[PDB]
Amino acid sequence: VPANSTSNILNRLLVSYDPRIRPNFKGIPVDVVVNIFINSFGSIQETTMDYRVNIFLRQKWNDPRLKLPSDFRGSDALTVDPTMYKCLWKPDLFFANEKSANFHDVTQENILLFIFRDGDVLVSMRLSITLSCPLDLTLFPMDTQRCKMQLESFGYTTDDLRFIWQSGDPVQLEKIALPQFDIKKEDIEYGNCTKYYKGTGYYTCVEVIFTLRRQVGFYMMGVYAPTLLIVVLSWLSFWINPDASAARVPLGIFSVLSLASECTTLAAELPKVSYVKALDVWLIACLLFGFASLVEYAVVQVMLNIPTAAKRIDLYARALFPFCFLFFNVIYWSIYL
Amino acid sequence: LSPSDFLDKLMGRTSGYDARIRPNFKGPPVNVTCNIFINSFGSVTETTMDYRVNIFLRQQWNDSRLAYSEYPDDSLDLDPSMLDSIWKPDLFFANEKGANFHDVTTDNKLLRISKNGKVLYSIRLTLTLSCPMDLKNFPMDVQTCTMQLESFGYTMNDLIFEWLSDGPVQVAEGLTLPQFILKEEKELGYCTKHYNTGKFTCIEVKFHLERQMGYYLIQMYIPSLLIVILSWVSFWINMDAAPARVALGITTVLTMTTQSSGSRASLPKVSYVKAIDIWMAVCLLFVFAALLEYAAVNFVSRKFVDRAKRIDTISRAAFPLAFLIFNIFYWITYKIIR
Amino acid sequence: LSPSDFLDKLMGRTSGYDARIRPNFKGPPVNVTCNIFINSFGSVTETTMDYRVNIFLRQQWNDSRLAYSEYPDDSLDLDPSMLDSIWKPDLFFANEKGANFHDVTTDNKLLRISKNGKVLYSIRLTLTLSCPMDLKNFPMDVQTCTMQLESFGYTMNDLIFEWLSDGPVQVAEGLTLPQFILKEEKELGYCTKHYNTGKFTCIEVKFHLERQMGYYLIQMYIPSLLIVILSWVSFWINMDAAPARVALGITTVLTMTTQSSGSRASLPKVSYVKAIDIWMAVCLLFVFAALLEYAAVNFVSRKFVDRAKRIDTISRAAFPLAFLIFNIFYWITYKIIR
Amino acid sequence: LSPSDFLDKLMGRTSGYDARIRPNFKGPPVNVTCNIFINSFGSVTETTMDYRVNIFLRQQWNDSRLAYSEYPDDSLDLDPSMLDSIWKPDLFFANEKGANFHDVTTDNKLLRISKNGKVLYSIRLTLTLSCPMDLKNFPMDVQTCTMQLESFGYTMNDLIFEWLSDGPVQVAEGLTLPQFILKEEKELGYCTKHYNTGKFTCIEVKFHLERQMGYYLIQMYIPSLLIVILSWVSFWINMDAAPARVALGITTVLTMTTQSSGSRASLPKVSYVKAIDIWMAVCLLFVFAALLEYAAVNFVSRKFVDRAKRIDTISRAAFPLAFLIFNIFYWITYKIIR
Amino acid sequence: LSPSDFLDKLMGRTSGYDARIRPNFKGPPVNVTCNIFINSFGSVTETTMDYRVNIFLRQQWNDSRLAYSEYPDDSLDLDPSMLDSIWKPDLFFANEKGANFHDVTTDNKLLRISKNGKVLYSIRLTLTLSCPMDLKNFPMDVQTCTMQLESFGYTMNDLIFEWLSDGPVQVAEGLTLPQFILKEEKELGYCTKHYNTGKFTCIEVKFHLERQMGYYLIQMYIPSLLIVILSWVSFWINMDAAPARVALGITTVLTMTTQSSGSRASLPKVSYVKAIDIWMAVCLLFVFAALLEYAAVNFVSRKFVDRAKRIDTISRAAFPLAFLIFNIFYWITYKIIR
Ligand SMILES: *[C@@H]1O[C@H](CO)[C@@H](O)[C@H](O)[C@H]1NC(C)=O
Ligand SMILES: *[C@@H]1O[C@H](CO)[C@@H](O)[C@H](O)[C@H]1NC(C)=O
Ligand SMILES: *[C@@H]1O[C@H](CO)[C@@H](O)[C@H](O)[C@H]1NC(C)=O
Ligand SMILES: *[C@@H]1O[C@H](CO)[C@@H](O)[C@H](O)[C@H]1NC(C)=O
Ligand SMILES: *[C@@H]1O[C@H](CO)[C@@H](O)[C@H](O)[C@H]1NC(C)=O
Ligand SMILES: *[C@@H]1O[C@H](CO)[C@@H](O)[C@H](O)[C@H]1NC(C)=O
Ligand SMILES: *[C@@H]1O[C@H](CO)[C@@H](O)[C@H](O)[C@H]1NC(C)=O
Ligand SMILES: *[C@@H]1O[C@H](CO)[C@@H](O)[C@H](O)[C@H]1NC(C)=O
Ligand SMILES: *[C@@H]1O[C@H](CO)[C@@H](O)[C@H](O)[C@H]1NC(C)=O
Repeated sequence: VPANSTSNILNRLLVSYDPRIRPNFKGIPVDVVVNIFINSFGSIQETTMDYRVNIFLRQKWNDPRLKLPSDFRGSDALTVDPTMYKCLWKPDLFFANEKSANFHDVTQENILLFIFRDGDVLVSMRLSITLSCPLDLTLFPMDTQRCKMQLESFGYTTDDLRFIWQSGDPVQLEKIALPQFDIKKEDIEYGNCTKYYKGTGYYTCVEVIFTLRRQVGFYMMGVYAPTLLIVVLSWLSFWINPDASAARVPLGIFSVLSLASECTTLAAELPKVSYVKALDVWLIACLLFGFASLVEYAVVQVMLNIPTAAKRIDLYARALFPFCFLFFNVIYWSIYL
Repeated sequence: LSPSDFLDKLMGRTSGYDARIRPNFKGPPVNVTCNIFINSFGSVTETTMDYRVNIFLRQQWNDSRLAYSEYPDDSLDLDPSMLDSIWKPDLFFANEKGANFHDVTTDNKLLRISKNGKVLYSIRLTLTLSCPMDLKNFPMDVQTCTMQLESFGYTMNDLIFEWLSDGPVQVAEGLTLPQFILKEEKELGYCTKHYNTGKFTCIEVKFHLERQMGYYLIQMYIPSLLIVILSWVSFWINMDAAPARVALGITTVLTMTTQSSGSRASLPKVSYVKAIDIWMAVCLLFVFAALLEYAAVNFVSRKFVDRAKRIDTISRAAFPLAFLIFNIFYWITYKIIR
Repeated sequence: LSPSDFLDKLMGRTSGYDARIRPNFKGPPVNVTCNIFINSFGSVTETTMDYRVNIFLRQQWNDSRLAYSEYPDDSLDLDPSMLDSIWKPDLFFANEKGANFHDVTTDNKLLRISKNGKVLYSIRLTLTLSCPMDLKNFPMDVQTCTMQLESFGYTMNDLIFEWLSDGPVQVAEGLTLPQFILKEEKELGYCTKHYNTGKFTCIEVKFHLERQMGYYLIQMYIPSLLIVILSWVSFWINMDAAPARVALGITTVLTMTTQSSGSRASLPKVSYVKAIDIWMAVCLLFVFAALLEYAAVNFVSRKFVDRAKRIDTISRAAFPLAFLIFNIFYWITYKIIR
Repeated sequence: LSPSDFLDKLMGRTSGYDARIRPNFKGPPVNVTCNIFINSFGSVTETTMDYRVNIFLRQQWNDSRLAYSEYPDDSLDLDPSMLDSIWKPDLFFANEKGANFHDVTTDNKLLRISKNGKVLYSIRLTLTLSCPMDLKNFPMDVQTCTMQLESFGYTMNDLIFEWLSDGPVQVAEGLTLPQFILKEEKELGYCTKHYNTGKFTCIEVKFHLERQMGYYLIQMYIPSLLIVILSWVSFWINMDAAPARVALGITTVLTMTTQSSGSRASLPKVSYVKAIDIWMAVCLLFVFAALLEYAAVNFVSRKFVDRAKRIDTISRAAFPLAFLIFNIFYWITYKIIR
Repeated sequence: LSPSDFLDKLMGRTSGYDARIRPNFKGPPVNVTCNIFINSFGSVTETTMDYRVNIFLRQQWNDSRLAYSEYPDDSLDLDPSMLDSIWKPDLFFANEKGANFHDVTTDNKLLRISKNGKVLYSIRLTLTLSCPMDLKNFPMDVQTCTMQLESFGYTMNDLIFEWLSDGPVQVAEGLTLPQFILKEEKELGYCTKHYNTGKFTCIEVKFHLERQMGYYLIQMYIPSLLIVILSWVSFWINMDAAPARVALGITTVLTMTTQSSGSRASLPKVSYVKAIDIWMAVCLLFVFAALLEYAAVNFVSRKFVDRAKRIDTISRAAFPLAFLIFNIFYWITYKIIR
């Protein structure tokens, strides 16, 4: 019996198979197992609140109409030309927190299709979906976001279709590297959400929750240390003699303006949000410190019209600005560790 | 009888159903009750004047040719692939710029059928709808971005839309928006467009979006305030220190101009003034007038220096007062009025 | 008789209709009365030189193979899906860059047939047309963006287009452009392109897009005026304070250059000069001449001190006058002469 | 005859035509006389090294199977929808990055058949071709962007391309480019690529694009020159204005650096130097030398004032002269070498 | 006889061939000697960590079902459209992000066959592959960007890829890169990935990409050197010009911060230090140290002129030496060791 006869008598319009009818029609529901594989992860764009993942979506169920009889022993499993996946029954499945999802067809539809003796099926299909995870940026450069991926079903209720994760090792990912964030292979929390859309009924859903712990490297290097240098330069401004009146105001002025420009840059690199970000806290604090240096020079000038008062002002400033700045830095790090 | 034979007899090739013909041909029109379930709202770019959504567009109606008696199950769900073989009402979003389905593991749809023939056709979508904006009151804007459902092929004599009686529009528990604050009050009315071809039906829903001022405040209102306060502190300095006050006013004007340019550029090129531009321009004028005050001081000085000190004191006492009354005017008439 | 069998006899396999053949084959050409209904107009980018539309295109032709008598109802509306079975006239927009249909819940189309055979085929479209611009007077430009409806396969011997007499081009009630002010007078003409293959017919429409000056004004012209007035106020100060005036003029020059660079980078690259560039260059020269004036003052000073004072006075009293006469000339010759 | 039957007997199911077979199989090769008609040329972006064109490609050949006598019309035109059933020679643009057809109201194709079997297959297209550019002399660069037509499936023993004798490459009446001046001298060469498999034919046309210097000039060569003139006027000031001259030279260096940064950021990263980079760096060195001359003056200030003023005069007389001779040398060697 | 009937008997409908079955079913695996010919390499965006290639892929295998004797010529070429009827090994690029074919006038493919059943499958592809980069030594980063071939539907028990012995990977004679220097050394490795479902074969070729120092030098290494040299010459200026040297240091710090911010902006957000950032930071610290030096001078001044001058000259003679030995360390550890 050639293999064409096998595939035909198994699944095709030439045999008594109907794909438009799920298995166990008007009977027991379907228990769909699932298991993901993260091949690529990144391209996170906080401005659009999305992250791109290229994965292999594996889903195995049982379809009694597919039953390799004992008449032949070629294998307990069986692999088939991917072009048959469109013939037999496929379960409705969509990622709900999705914005753009495209297959990956190159030289063939990137699709697997295994079959077993008792009827178990297994289909894997490459995907590159651009999900969406609403970010919490109350503490941006040290945030711990939880970007999720909640599978669902659209044309089948919870009374006919049913998703469940793989018992052991549902998600997999090897040698994963992100520039900014760092995934935790252990914090891979997954659970049910069982969406209930009004007007239709109860629909199933199973969610993965990747815990992304951003690191403070690039930000510490690009926004923190420069502002720290600016503020210590504002401090330095004090050691000058007040008799100048033109060699001490420019330091504070340009410090203020550079901090404002840094704020503009950071706001243009990130999304517009109502709440405040710890980075903006630090930056406005440094800005107020520069402004304080400037008003200190001002108070000196007013006291200049006198020498003892000016010396007292300048010394108290040189001794107060660094101590207060250091206390602020201490509390800031101890709060936003 | 058999499910496959049942389908083939009801709507398949051997059934006798013609999808190209609306129910009740040459008869009363078809009443389509449409309702949506928003799932992801955002990407409101004022540059393009659009907002991208993602909805489970649902369309119910009643066609008598889909009544059965073999299956007592009232609500019968079917395979989306069978949808292409029945009738579907023409439908589009007039205010759309770019639309698309979402086909992943299947072409996302739903086909539910009742015993009386009542159909339900739930489909997924993603629409970059367009809503022209009024930015006269820009940071406090209350915009009404629409969603105009509408037919293209069938006239209002053969196809009539109408919102669902109760729960026509839903939102997902847990939704949130970065820049705006969606409301629960969503107007629902008829637009009933009328072209030269005929009278086409239409369904429009309007969301009242109220922008929140956190970002714009912390990014533009506070820094420019600091700039004008710099131009203020330039007063108390003595008069003989020309470069100090001069360079200070200069840099204040320059940073004000930079900030205003950035603000105006982040949004589309519009003629009518924007409150943010009012603020930028008036702060620029405040610092420019402070520099002009210093210049008048230097001109009057060279006991004219006593008059110069008097001018400096009068300015240090009046600038904050005028700036405060203007701040009042601005906030009171851009928050309490609008 | 029956609608299914009726359509099958009309254009189905039972009919005998061949969509691969124009009507009146080996005979007179087809007269297509094309008219469009715009719905959205915008995305005018001078960078790419395009503008995006969204039109309910319509094409009425008279083919005698679709004359029926079973149903006395004159006008008959069919299912878009039945479109592929009937003939269609080829058509394209020669000045397009990206064109797509709008498939949402169906292929957005219309098919309305009369008793004589007069067909009506309305399709939805979105076109990224192209219209090269003349920026010799950029903010006050009066542009002419076009739309060349033209055939590709059939020549002027087998397919002739022609606008409609009354109401060929409409606009949705409530349209408005952000930067421009569209007009109602829309010129209609015959392009009628002639390639080497043959005489392909072509229809043209010309839109007058008048750019309003509000934004460009408040974002580029007023800041520059303030910079030059800064260079002006640099005069009243005495000569003993060099750093003040020199830094003032320096920063004015630099901010003027930065403003001009930003404005130009917000626009495409072009050989000829744009009015905004004229204004930038003139304000730049004004502040530069203020700096040169201070320099000549410093030189003359080191009794030529009264000479330098007279120079300062003459400058402070003349520079604004020259600037005002230049402003008059510029605005009057760019708002009246052009 | 029923022209539908004519087509079905010529190439349809009843004819005996196999589109899967090139004409004159197992015989001499095919001669495809290709010619194009451009309609839009632009989007020349050196950052991506590409230029987007819109062409009315054409492919005339001689297949001995489409010779007929029923209809006497020598030049016959048909419906594109039937174009899929006839042989279409493989063809691709090797130097393309992204291509696409243009389907609007139908597939923009053309089919024209003669009596002896000769064919014409004109199709619209849009090609984001790639042409590497040499920016050694960037504002005066004379680039050569190409278009390598070529076959993929068939070799040169079974498919041979070649331009047309007369009117091989046309352009639209009234074309114009923003930054360039397209030429009428279009070289035609035989690329005739040779991979491992076999000898694949290939046709290439070379366009010469002479960049115009207007925008780059008015945006980089004028402001930088004004900056250098600022650094010059920093000379005639007396020594007492130390802060004046230092801040002047400093601001000039800053704006020169920003000018260079922007001018290079708008263009791709490249190792070899560019004339614009030469100008940026040399004006930077000029302002640097001006500041250093002032510093030498202030240092020698510590009798001394006499030599200081002598050095100041010598610099004020020399530096403009050196800058002038360099400007000469530069414009000559970058407008004579081209 | 007829090629039509010949193909119909070989692989067409009447042949009996079944593309759904791999050759040697229930037997040993298939060996696929794959080779590629790159055509366009570029678009190496460090921000997205990708690189675009356009490759004439090739896949040769031996399936005995295509053994024939009617045609004596060994090598045979067929119509690409004949491809959907025969078997093709499932093949994807595991490190792909955005991939597509190229269809212009046809599907760009090639189907060639031999007399012994051997086959050749050449297809065009454009691949936005993904290669993570190491930027510890950014300008001198010798990277290794990969191209991971692999099977999806079949395992290593039924499908085994393997490179070609001689001339597996080629490149176009006439290639070049703007930023990088592609090497002739191309290592070939067997990735042979293993999942939970099954053992899958996989091939990988590793391109070496050495980033050259030209642009980064001229844009970020020379400007900073000039800035620090300005901060240095600020030493010899007199000790009484406080505004001079303080404004000098401030401007230097600002331009250094902007330079470093831009450098980072052109690159992705990364924690590990990048040599370019080391240089930015060290030059920033040098200018800050010059400012601190002048501050120490002015603090000691308030007979102290002698100590201040000693400090000034010691700095003017030391700082260059330290900066030079540091430059030596930097370049010798980033051009020799790394
Ligand atoms: C998933 O969670 C939902 C909600 O608690 C529950 O109804 C469903 O039974 C769960 N799935 C399984 C397989 O238990
Ligand atoms: C549709 O609704 C209209 C409302 O005016 C009604 O007249 C008509 O009978 C309805 N047709 C149906 C329910 O088929
Ligand atoms: C369809 O049938 C139901 C049966 O009760 C009726 O109430 C309804 O009005 C009909 N039409 C629609 C559109 O539901
Ligand atoms: C179609 O019929 C009408 C009937 O009056 C006639 O006027 C017209 O010329 C015919 N052709 C077209 C293209 O309308
Ligand atoms: C089409 O119009 C032309 C003139 O534009 C006319 O000569 C011809 O008779 C018309 N053919 C019709 C209406 O069938
Ligand atoms: C095609 O051209 C080649 C010359 O390049 C030659 O074989 C002959 O002239 C032509 N062959 C045909 C038309 O079969
Ligand atoms: C087609 O036939 C003519 C003779 O009728 C011959 O001269 C010509 O070379 C052939 N090929 C082409 C492309 O014209
Ligand atoms: C494929 O190669 C393996 C070893 O590389 C060999 O054992 C097997 O027979 C080959 N398959 C064929 C020739 O079909
Ligand atoms: C296919 O046949 C050729 C004929 O010599 C043989 O060399 C080769 O090993 C066979 N298998 C493959 C995979 O090429």
